[PDB]
Amino acid sequence: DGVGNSSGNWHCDSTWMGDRVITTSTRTWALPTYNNHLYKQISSQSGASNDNHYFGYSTPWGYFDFNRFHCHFSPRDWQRLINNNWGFRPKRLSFKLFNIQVKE
Amino acid sequence: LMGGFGLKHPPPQILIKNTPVPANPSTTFSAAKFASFITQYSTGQVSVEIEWELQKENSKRWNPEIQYTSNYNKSVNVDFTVDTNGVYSEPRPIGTRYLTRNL
Repeated sequence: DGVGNSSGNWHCDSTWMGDRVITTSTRTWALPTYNNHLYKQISSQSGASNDNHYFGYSTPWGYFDFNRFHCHFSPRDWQRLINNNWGFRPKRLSFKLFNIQVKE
Repeated sequence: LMGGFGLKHPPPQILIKNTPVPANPSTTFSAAKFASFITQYSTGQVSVEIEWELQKENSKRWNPEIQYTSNYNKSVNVDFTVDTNGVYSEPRPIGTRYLTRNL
């Protein structure tokens, strides 16, 4: 452990064991500071249409969404799964954040 | 040159024949061999089973391959299927080279 020792290794791979396929994907992210570190409520501007009114809060926090497929599957890995298989469901996932560096 | 696996010891040939059955030999003896037999044939099933070994495809190519796909357009007769008179027909020759390995 330390500033000099690296926390994690880049893993991007897809292995097809037999019944199960394990898809791994790694990316590099950058997180700004939102709202200058303070909550704010937000609401529909003046008025527009009865349907478009909204009320809610905007937090400084930010989040990861991998919810799309093509994150995990390369177009070729998609082609294998799609052509050779009737059905697929997920089983278990694992998430990892590493090599964080803060810049001022 | 045509194609396939050159073998030094190929699958051995299987030869088959109906044993000839003589027909009504005359009573008095004659040395000349029989010129007339029962007319007969035989039939039955044959079962061939081969065990193939494969080389699994392991590649990292990003974009999708080329595959062998039967076209989805509507047609009078489906390909690789019997026609209305029962005659099975192969529409086109199918080569084996589609997947791509880098040289």
